[PDB]
Amino acid sequence: VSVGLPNMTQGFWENSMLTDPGNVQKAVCHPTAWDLGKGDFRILMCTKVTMDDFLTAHHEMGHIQYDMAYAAQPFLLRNGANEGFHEAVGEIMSLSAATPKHLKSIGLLSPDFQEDNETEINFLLKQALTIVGTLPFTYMLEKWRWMVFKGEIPKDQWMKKWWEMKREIVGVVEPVPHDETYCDPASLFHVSNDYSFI
Amino acid sequence: STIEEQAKTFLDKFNHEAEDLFYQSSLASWNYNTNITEENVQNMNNAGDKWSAFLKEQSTLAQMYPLQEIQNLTVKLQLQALQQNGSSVLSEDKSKRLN
Amino acid sequence: QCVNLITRTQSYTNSFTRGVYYPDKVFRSSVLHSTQDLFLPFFSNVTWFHAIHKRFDNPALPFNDGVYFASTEKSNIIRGWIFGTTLDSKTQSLLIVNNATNVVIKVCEFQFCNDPFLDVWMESEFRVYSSANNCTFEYVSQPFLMDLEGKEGNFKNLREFVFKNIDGYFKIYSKHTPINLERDLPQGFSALEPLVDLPIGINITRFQTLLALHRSYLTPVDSSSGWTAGAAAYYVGYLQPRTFLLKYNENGTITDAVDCALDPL
Amino acid sequence: KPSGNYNYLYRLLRKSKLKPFERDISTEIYQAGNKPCNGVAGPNCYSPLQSYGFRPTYGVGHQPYRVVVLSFELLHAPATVCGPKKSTNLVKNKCVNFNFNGLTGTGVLTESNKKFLPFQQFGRDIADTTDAVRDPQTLEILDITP
Repeated sequence: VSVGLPNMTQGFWENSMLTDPGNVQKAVCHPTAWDLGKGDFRILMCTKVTMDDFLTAHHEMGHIQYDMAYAAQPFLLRNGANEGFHEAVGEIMSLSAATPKHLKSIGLLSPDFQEDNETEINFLLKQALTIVGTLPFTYMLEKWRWMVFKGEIPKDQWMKKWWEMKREIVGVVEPVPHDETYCDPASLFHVSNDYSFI
Repeated sequence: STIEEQAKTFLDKFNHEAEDLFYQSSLASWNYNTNITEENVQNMNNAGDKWSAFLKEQSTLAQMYPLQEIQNLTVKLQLQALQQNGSSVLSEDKSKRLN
Repeated sequence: QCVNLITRTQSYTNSFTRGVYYPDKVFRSSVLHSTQDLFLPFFSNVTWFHAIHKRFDNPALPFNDGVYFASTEKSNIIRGWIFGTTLDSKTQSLLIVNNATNVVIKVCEFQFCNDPFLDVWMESEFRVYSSANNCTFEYVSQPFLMDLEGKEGNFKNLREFVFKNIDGYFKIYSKHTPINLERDLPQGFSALEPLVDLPIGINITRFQTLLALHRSYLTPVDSSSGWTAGAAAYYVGYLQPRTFLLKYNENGTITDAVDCALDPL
Repeated sequence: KPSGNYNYLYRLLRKSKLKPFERDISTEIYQAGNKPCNGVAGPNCYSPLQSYGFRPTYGVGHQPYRVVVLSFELLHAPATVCGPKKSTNLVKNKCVNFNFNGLTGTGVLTESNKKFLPFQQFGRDIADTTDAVRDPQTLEILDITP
């Protein structure tokens, strides 16, 4: 509401169980959203006292805010413009909550602490380790998957092909060579269940 | 009584019935994620199978509608997302091999 | 169901003195004052429609600007009162039933018989039938007539009513006079009392009355056989707008009325 | 209903534009066009009735609300429906203004002397001046004087 998004249903908060479910009933602890449909949403996690719990909570509220935004649109149109938009708009609300002036305004951070140039440089380096570090890896995975699924490159030319443009495209060399039967870039989680990288 | 009004009422009834089925399936999946039971597994499994059969039926019934006879962008987009092929040319043996 | 309905008679007589009612809700003591309104003329010509009853009669008796109704009866055979304009389930129509339990008053359209009848009885009851029910109204009250079988070795009493339609405020006035004279209307003076006013708003043109006599006990074996062509004495008079002078008592009554257009005296 | 209340139907499409206070109760399968309905048909038979669902978990805009709509009417007829009025206590032997009924009066009140008749409300003299009133609630006769 400091940003400008209005408040929403008061029955949602009791409808979402947030602390540890315990052994009384089996439940997962992955922070997940539930856009059930006609005016009903849930969140699910086990909340602990971590800063990353606050980040994931902001991510979940960004997701559910974007969910209830297009409720007036029909069920076929009750999504984002494409698949990556929803994750992106969750991520920007996730990252924008880590601003210490907001924490000082809301009292999360005491006013005695101050922000310097070197601390900001370290924070930017961590952000580069998280955001721009994964970008060229996602690029070469997407390119290799696109040549694979296009059916253009030969299947048996992969003696060192993925190895060699791992060496020249992103600057990572394998420690041990592998034979033709290996499909290690195709052995990842997303390719194994056909989850795209674009 | 042009084809646009028939497409409109078909889209509306599909939206309502698919909304009900999606609501039931998402509710069952949510309370199963909070409380893991085999009866809940059967619940949203039957709901998802019925919703998959329903979406196949709606796509096949929407195959009659001409996608080039719609000038509204929203109805054209929703029919395009409804007239998807999926298994237009697919042998059952090939489908089960893929699965 | 409906029954034999081709029977008509006629008679003719006069009317001496009756037909004076209170003007409205007002009271005075020993004051002689005048009004100009509807009244039954003194010594006026009336129409004795039918003489005496186990007889059938089917008249089409019209209505115009109020009506004076009079009848003698023991055990109260007369039960039904029907007013209206079309009387064929076309416009709203009056219906008064004066059964010994409670009087029922209902105005709406009705598809009754052209010549309606009510009864056939004992064991079970023959109630109202042969009508349409596409209409809504209600009223119920204590029945107008006094207790049945009010007969002795001599004559007992005579019933009289007047009806007036004005401004959608249908008014009925009545009296039960206990007389021992045994010959038509009695030579004497009395008044008429206001009892019921109904806000309705329906024009009336034709009206009739109903008898609720059991034609038989068993339905198919016995019914009506060789008893028709007649009905009871229920003298009918009309009304004209004229002037009257009335006399009031010390308690407040009406004990003398003199016409204002009869003779030079 | 916790499993969903589907008994609350509503008609999505009517034959023509609605008339003020017009009711559609028939279960006719609404033939939209381009093909006759012919009993039951797939593409163009199109039953227009739709359920409400109505679970207690539904949203604020989706929860079952109950609504009563009221319409009065006036006509050139006696008015059969009105609003009640509460009357204060009545006093005697004081020069007061009063409204015992639709008539409006003013004067000193005194107890009864002359008996009335039950179908009577107004006592008058020979000069058209009202001087006797029966009380509405209590059946007591009162006499007014200027």
